[PDB]
Amino acid sequence: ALAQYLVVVSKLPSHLHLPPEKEKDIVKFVVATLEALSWHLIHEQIPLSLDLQAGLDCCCLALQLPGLWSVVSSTEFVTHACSLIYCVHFILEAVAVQPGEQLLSPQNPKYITAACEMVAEMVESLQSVLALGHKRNSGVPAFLTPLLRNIIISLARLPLVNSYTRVPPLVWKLGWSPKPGGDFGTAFPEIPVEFLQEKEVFKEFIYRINTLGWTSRTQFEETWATLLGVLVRTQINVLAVQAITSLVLSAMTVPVAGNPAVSCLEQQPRNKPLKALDTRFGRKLSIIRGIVEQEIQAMVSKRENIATHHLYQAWDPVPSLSGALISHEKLLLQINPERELGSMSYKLGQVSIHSVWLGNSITPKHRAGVDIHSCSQFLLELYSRWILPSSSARRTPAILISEVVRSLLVVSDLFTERNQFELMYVTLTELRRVHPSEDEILAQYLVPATCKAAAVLGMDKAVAEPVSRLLESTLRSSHLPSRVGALHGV
Amino acid sequence: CRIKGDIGQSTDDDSAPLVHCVRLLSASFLLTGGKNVLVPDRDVRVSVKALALSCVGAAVALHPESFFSKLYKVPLDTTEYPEEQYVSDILNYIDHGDPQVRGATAILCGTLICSILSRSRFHVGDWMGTIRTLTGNTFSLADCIPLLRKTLKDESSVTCKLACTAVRNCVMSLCSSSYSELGLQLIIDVLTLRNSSYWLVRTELLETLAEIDFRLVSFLEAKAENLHRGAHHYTGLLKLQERVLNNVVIHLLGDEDPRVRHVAAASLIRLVPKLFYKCDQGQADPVVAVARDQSSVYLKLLMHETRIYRGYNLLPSITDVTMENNLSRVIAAVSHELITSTTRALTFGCCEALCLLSTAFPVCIWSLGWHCCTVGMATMILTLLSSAWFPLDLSAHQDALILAGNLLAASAPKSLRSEVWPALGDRALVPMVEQLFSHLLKVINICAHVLDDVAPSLGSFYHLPSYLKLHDVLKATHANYKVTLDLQNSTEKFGGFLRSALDVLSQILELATLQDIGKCVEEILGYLKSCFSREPMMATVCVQQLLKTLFGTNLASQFDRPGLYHYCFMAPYTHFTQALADASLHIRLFEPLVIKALKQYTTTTCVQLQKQVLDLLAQLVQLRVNYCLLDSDQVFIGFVLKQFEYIEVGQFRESEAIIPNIFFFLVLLSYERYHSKQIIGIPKIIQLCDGIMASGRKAVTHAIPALQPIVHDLFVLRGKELETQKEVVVSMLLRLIQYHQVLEMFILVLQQCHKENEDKWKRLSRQIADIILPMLAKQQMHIDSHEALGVLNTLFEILAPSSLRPVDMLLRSMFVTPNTMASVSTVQLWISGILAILRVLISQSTEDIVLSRIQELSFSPYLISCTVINRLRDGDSTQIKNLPEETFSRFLLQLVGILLEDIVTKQLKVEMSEQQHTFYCQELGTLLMCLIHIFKSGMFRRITAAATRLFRSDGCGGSFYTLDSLNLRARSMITTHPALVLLWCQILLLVNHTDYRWWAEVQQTPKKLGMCNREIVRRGALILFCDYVCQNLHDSEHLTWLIVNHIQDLISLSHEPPVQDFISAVHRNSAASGLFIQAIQSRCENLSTPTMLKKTLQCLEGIHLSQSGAVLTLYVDRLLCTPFRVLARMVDILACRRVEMLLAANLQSSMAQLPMEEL
Amino acid sequence: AEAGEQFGQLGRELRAQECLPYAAWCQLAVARCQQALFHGPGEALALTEAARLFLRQERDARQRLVCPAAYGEPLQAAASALGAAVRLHLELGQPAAAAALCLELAAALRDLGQPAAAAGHFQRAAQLQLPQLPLAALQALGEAASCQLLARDYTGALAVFTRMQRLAREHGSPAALGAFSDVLVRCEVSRVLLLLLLQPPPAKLLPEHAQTLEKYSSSGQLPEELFLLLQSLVMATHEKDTEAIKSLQVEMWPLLTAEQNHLLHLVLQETISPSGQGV
Repeated sequence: ALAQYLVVVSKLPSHLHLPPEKEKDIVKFVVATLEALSWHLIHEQIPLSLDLQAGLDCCCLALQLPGLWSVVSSTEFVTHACSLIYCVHFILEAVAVQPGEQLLSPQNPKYITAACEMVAEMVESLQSVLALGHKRNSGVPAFLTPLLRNIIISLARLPLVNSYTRVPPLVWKLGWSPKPGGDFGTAFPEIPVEFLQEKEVFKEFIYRINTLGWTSRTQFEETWATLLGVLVRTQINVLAVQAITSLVLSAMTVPVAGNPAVSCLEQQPRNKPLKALDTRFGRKLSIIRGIVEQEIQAMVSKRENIATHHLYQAWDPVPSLSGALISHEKLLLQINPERELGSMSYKLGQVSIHSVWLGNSITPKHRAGVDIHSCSQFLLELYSRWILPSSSARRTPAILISEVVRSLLVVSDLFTERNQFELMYVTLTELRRVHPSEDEILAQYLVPATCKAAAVLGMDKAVAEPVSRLLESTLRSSHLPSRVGALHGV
Repeated sequence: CRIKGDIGQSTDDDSAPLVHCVRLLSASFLLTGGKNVLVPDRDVRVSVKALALSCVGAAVALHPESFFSKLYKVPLDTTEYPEEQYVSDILNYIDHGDPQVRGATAILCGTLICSILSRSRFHVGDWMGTIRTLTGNTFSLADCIPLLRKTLKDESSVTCKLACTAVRNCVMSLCSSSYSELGLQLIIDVLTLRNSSYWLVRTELLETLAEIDFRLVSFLEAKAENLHRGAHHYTGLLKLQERVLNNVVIHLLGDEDPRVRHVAAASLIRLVPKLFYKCDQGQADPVVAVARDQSSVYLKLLMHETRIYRGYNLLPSITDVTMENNLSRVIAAVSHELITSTTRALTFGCCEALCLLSTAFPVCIWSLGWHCCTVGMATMILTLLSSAWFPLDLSAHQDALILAGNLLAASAPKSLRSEVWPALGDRALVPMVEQLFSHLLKVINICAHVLDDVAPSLGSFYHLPSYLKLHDVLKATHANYKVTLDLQNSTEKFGGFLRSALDVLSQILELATLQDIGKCVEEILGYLKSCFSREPMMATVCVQQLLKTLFGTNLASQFDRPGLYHYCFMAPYTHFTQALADASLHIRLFEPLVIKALKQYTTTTCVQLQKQVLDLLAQLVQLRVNYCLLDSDQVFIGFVLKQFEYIEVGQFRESEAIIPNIFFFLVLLSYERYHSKQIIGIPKIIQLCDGIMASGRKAVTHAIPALQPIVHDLFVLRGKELETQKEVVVSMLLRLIQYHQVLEMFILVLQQCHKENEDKWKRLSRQIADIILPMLAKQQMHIDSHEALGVLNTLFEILAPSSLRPVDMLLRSMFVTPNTMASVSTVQLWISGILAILRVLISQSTEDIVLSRIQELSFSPYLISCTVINRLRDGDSTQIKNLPEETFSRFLLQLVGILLEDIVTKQLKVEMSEQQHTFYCQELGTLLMCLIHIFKSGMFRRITAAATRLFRSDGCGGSFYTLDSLNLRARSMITTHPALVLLWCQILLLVNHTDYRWWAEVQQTPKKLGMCNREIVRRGALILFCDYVCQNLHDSEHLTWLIVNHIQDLISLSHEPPVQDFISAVHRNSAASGLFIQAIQSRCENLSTPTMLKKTLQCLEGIHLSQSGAVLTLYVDRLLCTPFRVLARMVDILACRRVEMLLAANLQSSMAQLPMEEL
Repeated sequence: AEAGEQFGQLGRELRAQECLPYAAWCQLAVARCQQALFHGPGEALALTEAARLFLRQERDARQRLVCPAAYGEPLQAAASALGAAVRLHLELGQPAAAAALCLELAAALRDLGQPAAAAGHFQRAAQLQLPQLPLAALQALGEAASCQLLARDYTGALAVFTRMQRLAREHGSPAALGAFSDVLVRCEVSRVLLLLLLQPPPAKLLPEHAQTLEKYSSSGQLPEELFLLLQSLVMATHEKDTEAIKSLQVEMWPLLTAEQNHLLHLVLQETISPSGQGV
């Protein structure tokens, strides 16, 4: 009952929202239910699947509500937060790992350090054990893999264990062991950039931040500065460029910017709302086509942004820019046709140039209090100097140039000012005139980015012909993704 | 490093020397006089401490009692050392500093566990009970288990490797004991060792798991409830066999270390017989699977009874259904890794595993296992040969060549007829055979270029880049070989590859004909000329196959519910009874390549090549090739004769491998005539044979193999001079008549003599019988093995019954006494002689005849009494109207006592071998089988009456084995030989010995998973007891006792035939049915499992009509309401039937069954 | 010839420094050189290596470090190279090698979160293997059925399971040969669970499904406890006794795989809370 209530409380009227005076009791109840499932598992046997789902559904949804998350995150509820970590880890092991097997096959009270180790263990398990369809997931029923993934990411963002979890395990075995200090005694400092100079530990750090996102503006700036320090052997540079691109892109997730467990990337479809609706007869179609659509979603749409089992919860990440998300019933046939039903991962046509010209007031920011213009401006200046060797820049590596240009194309979705688009087009246009054209791994990103830049610029006469010469040229290419990206640029 | 007291002396009498030896080197290097005081390593280095600990473990292996002794025999000063110390304190070195000492302590615990269990006969409850009374030690056998567990999780890889070795010694003993749950725990713990960076730990784990009998493990898993939960409350099942097979054995086939891959493949082969899968036709539950293995050896009833290549099997094979299923499941798993192989290591490992599997379990024999005759998976293996990277690995390439040839050869019977490759007649396989044949000619052509070091039409490869790369790999390996001198290195990659290529080509040449080869036959002979010097054996084997194909002599050119009762008792008894019943009843091209084989024969010292040249020469003569054209000056035949001088004086390095081929070649050459001149005569061959036996060379390897090609020639296919040679050979066979191999030779001679001259068959049978029978009395026959006794058993049947009809000689030889019984070999020879004669008496004669002749030859029942037995066991060689049946029955009962006493009181390694232990149990099994047949067939009534009376009677003043003495020796064999105990249980019924002292104990009647062997007896005894009641329905006590005490086992075992009849008998009797219902009500809680509840209803279905009112009460009270709806439906159907047959009967009878209050 | 070896060592060096997109590009170049040399096996190997490098790129961008900026870009190149390799293999025969490449692509897609395309490629591999390796085709179809169950294509999974049962019966025989017996057991249990979930009407009820449902209203190759529990489950779902399915679901949990446990959970869920009502 509670899970059914919480899964819809995000789109309820104001008077039906969660009462603040009952937020503490709900958190206590959620922990108690998970404790009961573990206690029943310990004593008698595994609980009913409808009981495991009900207990974990409440935990998954409660950690998604900002009202309830701020309660479990408080120091007063540290025991409850530790109990959730214990019960979730216990249930996951009691269902996925056999006896004699490991989950990861290669001052303060003791439970605090144990809870930190549990979450860091489970976070790494999302790679193999809790990756749906992975060979290691064969031991986990498919109705618990998406439920446990969301819970772990929500638990790993708790202030108690977030600082510890972001530290790669490869650093712990090394000499790094600073004295933790904070409200919980586990606010470990951010790892020094000296460790990140090694590839295999930088990969672990990138996975940790990408999986957990960021909990606040302060954390975003910290990891922004950390990645900047690394970005000044080439393997470290491409890894840093990718990590910065993901971090900057992570600000576009609509409901809550940082949270990966509640949010998905912004979608601005290129198709305007249909005129045939909202008529005398089209309105009747919407009522009846909505029922058909409400069942196609529950049957064929990969519920990427939905964690719990509830069927009628589909919603698209399309904010009402002019804001709150547009209800799915009002986006009948607006979503991009080339996007899979329910798929919310990044795509090459993520945001339409309409939404670039609207809200930004452009003729042909700072989401959740995180200044992205200062960021997006910085890389644009940084990347432009990097891929333009005006002086003797010792022939910048091709892998760097390709990965940088891909970064430009991805972060171009967050470019706010017209001058930003003009600079990137000029930067790319100069890159074409100097880079040899036999490269295809580069042209797959360069072609759409240049087309996207000229698209916002207004497709003017001077900018028209070079793009027109480019698009046909890359159309007859042996590399398929070069053709695919070319069409997206088209 | 100082002995601070008295430890005893080596020359001491009150205790074994090993007790002092353990004390000596424990106080000298490992312990002080104080409790829990490790000797500091300053005085003795850890090298000595590690070396001394291994000495204790090896000593404790032969004598576990030494480990529990006090450190000092005389207790030293009680003031300086307040508490005495035990030798068992050396286990504190499990926490030492260096890894080597820690590992040695782990191995000591593993050895200690295995020895204690193997010495107590799994009765550790009593063995540890007396050892703690004799020495006062409070050590528990369940204390080394934590030591082994924590030593497996060791930081050092050296210690972890030694900890794995310790588990390997004691894992199977623990599983087969009352500590099975600890043995199961160890298997779980060692599973994590696959993720080890040290390859030695990985290989050690593979060998450890290869020792596991998973039929036993599956039994332990089936009844392990809390062990499935593990330490973290797991909600599934352990699935140990699935994890061990897939996550370890198959998984490690993909290891990057070839040594680990090779061990995994070998461990895969060993595991295949021991796997267990549910829903198998051969075995239903693990208990039956375990009982099959044990009964297949002890109860192995003993009897006796143009060359296709290695991988062909035409005649139908009586293949086991069970392990064909195991083979198919394993082969499927290996192949699934071969398709989904992303690494070169997994492809190399899996291809090697299948090549080895096709050798251990030939695909031509187990075609139903190799994915149905079959070709198995030949497109896959031939795909790899057509790849661009797989052929370049010489080790894996030759694994695929052999495997591909085996699979194609496995379809030969069902894929022949009587274009290209006309004989195949299954044109689907023609591309596969054509591809492999062309591929083999290419690689052999490559090797031909490599030996001939000439730079690079069917075998042409100069235009294929993939073969040019292979030629470079083979060129490199030979170049390395060309500058080394390692002649004793078998694992030479180039030499192994050329051998494998010539091996498979020789195999495929069977399926070919002259039509599809006569074009390319000259190019292959060119390849062999260059490849002959490197690999002369297989180059000659390939020549033979070419001749067999060129002359049309190859295969292508010449073509036209079982449960415990069945396995334990019924199937072996039926075979034994039936056996008793039947007892009473272009060539010019080869010449350059054949002179080289002759020329190399006279210069090489390789007997494998030498015995192959003779094989080629024998085949050439059989094809009527003029021998004078080969031996232009009698040089080779002269050289062969000159080899005998070195052979008979022991100056031939290995003559046993060449004698069978030399004589077979010579006897075949006696027919050929050098233009009216014989090359050699049979008289000379006979004289050559007699010189071999006359010398000191063992007749088993030099004289007997020499005779076989001679007797199989004269006496199977061949009269003025022939007859006298036959008698001379017969005379020579008589000298070696003590060897069971010669008995086979005489069996052949008698059988052929049975068709030429029946009168001579009578004389020869009388001559043989009058010769062997005295030697059976004096134990001069080499019949101390299962194979040897089986040959002798069939020889008696082949003998003319007139030669044995006067049973005076048989009884004189059977009723004898050996020189001594202190030697196991003498005891076995004595009993083996008795069993051979005993079979004749109960098969080729009647009870009346045997008992009658016992009176005239006054054999005494005291021939082997307890007094004579004890006196003989020390090596000392020096009445009334007793009916003959008493003497005959006493003789057999004493033999049972002898075998029981020294099977359960004879050391497995100190006093007797391992083969001697099996033959001891085999001898007991065939003796108990003989007793069962005598007491069950009814053809021996007086003997059965005498035995029934003698079993009931006590021992005559302790001079004979009383029944209680026999039961004690049999009751202690439950844990080790349950198959033999069940035979003893059968005999106890046949003599109507049904006291509940023995029966309520073997059945574990109610007045820690347990042992599987205890369950085999417990279920087996219950089955036999029910069968006995089925023949004794008048007895109303053994029927009510079974129901009220074993109804749960009756229901569980209801699928067994004897139990089925017992339940049917219970249904027919009204009183029995009433007890059947009442017992179920009192034990309904255990009848809650859906499997057990269904069996309860099946039994409860056809119950007696007069009990309808009672069973209907049980249905609607304790069985109707179940969570399982299918069983509730079944109860409803049966309950409806009871009501519909109650109102359809007499009213007053139905009124009695259901009173009004009950209704 | 020499250009191919040059591109090969270029790719080896590039993989040494782990700039594997360019290593895959060099593998494509050496595959083109093999095309110029008309060497089918070498070209297939080069395309396989390029596809494996691209797949490792996508795995790193999606599994090792989960980059939200990744839009499956090297996956397209991997699929193109694998399709070219499969086409080459088929044009030179060797359908087993093409089926192996298709299995590799399907496994990669399944790990990357695209069960539908993975199931399609698994079915293609099974079709390529079926005329020659029926057991390998059955395993590939089993992977396809697992992927379709991942994609919530329950009717497609039922069709694949029925096809596998038919193929196992007609190829592995009457009693199965062990290697086909486990396949038949999985087919039977999965089909029974899927038929209790979907509940086809008489129009959609094929003769095979009707026969299988008749069998559960004796045990061919299923363990007696599992067969009895499945019969109880079928009777309970035909009777609508939710307590019975709850008790069975608790009871049959250790005896079923995680896939079959998920299917039984779906059956129970659609029993208490039917889907399609809109509430």
